[PDB]
Amino acid sequence: DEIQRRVADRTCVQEQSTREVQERWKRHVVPRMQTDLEFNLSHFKRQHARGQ
Amino acid sequence: AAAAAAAAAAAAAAAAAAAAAAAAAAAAAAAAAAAAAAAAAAAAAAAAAAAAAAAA
Amino acid sequence: ASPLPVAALSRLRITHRSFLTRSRGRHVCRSAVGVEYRPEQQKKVLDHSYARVINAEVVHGDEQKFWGERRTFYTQRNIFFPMWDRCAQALILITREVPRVPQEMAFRLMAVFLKLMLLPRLMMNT
Amino acid sequence: GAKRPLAVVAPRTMHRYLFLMHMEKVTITVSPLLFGYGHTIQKAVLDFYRRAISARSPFPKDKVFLFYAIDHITPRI
Amino acid sequence: PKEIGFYNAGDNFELTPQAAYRIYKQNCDETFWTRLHNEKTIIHLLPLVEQDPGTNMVLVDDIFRHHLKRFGADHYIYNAVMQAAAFAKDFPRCEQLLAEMRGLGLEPNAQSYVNMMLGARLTGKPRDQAEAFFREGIKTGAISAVMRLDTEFQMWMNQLERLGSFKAKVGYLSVNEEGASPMPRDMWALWGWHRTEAKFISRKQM
Amino acid sequence: LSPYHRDLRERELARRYLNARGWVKDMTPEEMRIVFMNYRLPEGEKRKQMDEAAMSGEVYWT
Amino acid sequence: AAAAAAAAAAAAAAAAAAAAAAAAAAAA
Amino acid sequence: AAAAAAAAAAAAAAAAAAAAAAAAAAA
Amino acid sequence: AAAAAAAAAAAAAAAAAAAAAAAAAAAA
Repeated sequence: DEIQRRVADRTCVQEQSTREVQERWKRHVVPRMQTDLEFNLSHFKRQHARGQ
Repeated sequence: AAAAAAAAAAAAAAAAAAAAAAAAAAAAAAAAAAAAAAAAAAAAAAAAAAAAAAAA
Repeated sequence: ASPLPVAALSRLRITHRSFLTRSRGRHVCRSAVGVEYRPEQQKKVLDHSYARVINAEVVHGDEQKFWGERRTFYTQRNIFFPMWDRCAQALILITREVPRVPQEMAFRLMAVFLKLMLLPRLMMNT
Repeated sequence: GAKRPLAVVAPRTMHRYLFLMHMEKVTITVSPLLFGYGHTIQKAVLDFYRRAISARSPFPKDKVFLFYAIDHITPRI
Repeated sequence: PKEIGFYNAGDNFELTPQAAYRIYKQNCDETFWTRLHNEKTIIHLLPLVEQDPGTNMVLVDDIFRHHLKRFGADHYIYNAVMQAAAFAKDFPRCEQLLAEMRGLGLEPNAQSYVNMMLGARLTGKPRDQAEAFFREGIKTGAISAVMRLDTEFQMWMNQLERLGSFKAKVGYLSVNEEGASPMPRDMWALWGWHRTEAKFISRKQM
Repeated sequence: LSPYHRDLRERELARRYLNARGWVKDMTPEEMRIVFMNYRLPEGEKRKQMDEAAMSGEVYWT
Repeated sequence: AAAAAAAAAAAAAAAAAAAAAAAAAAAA
Repeated sequence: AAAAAAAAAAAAAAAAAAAAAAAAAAA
Repeated sequence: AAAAAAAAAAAAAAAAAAAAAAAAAAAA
């Protein structure tokens, strides 16, 4: 517990934030987000390919 | 059990996998709701989705 | 009980490779654990022939300026932009709204009429 | 394919820069969907990239390819 | 007390099996208990496993199932139990395990192939079942061999037969004598060159 | 006060966690949004940020 | 049914093919 | 004729499809 | 579901054609 507490006190204050950002993402984004990302990436690929 | 070397997980340390909505879990559940609900609500939803198709 | 989702099993993989490494004369056991594309889809990544993985420079032109960007705004500290914001901008841009075509909305408007016109066609088929 | 056996001893130095040696390509794959704050392996790999494409890098800047992946890839070089 | 553990002939503190299993049984759900601690325990159980495979395997499966419900599935645990089965001389259990690895999406590690060569060997099965494991493992890109395959494989086999198991007539594991001491008979012993590098250090430094 | 960072639940107990160790205790939250703000940030965007309405408009759409 | 129709309108051609094939395979 | 349509608009997918299999089996 | 099918099975061909004409005129 000393080891992991000292390691945590080193690098762990961040995942506090990472959590609430993550759940902000799942609340305000994921519902209205697109279902298919592959067609999106295809779209981007042909769009960039067309010079547009 | 007195000496462990360095722990390593499936995801990264201190990095969370951010959610994304996939294919089946959305499509098939929408088809399931449309199924078991009614063809009246599916008709009105066909009218709102054709509203979004004409708007598009 | 799978660590990966059922869908990704045909694509992804979970690799664990453990190494003995030297630290100040001592030897520690550190492993690299990672989720990775399978060898076939990997060789398709290196070829740039793979969907589901997009080249970065089409997302925002010229990474070199994008990642190599250093803040010029009222500061002589030429420090690079933070990591979190570059990642955030990236995964914002990846996830943006593609303008879904009304023609697919027409194939789906035809797909909405499936049940009604199939029961109406099955009633008049006798 | 080896006509003659391998070597037994390797030289040891500190490599400050990535320089194109016998490599013809270097691919860096990151899913931006994997995300976090602070120092993480994500940050380390992307920093690898930042270093390779930087002004002082002897590496030719045309051969380094960054790839955003959709599903949850532990960043790999 | 000598039941719990002791400093063995090389002045090394080793835990006892049945001491280890109890420590496990108490600390399983503890927050500090990591997935490596499990496999460390499983390792500590191997001699028991081999000397009596019937009643000491059940413990291995307690650790197995428990680990599985605290951390869903891992390489650590599968490697470990499959090695346990390798000493317990159940081959079908090993192949079954490996299949379960691949089916779970776990990409079998270089140690999984060494576990398979070990099981293959000490279960008294012909060569070329182990050779196929080594070669398949080298195609996979887990094992990387520098020499031609035959001689490399000979090296692995010779390295296993030196190491032959706990019940055997010859091997490293076949030597049961342990200079048993409550305390290391020299406290300033070196792992290094200097007195700086000394083997025994404070617990707050360690 | 902004769509995401505006929550009364986690904000109040933050203020009281600060009041615990005796950080600024005389503050009405609305003057806390005043005394602490980017000082080298110009005027208009600062009164824009101090206001609920002009800051209510910016939200991640989809 | 509002968000179901919002999500229905966004489906791609391969996705609409998947949903029609799955709704036709599930029922009749 | 109106009651059958207003009953059909209350029907599910399993309902109109099992009525499809029943109308195909009967007639 | 069973009552609608039992009521539709007792109808004639002209009543089923009139119910199909009413289902084409109403629901369409």
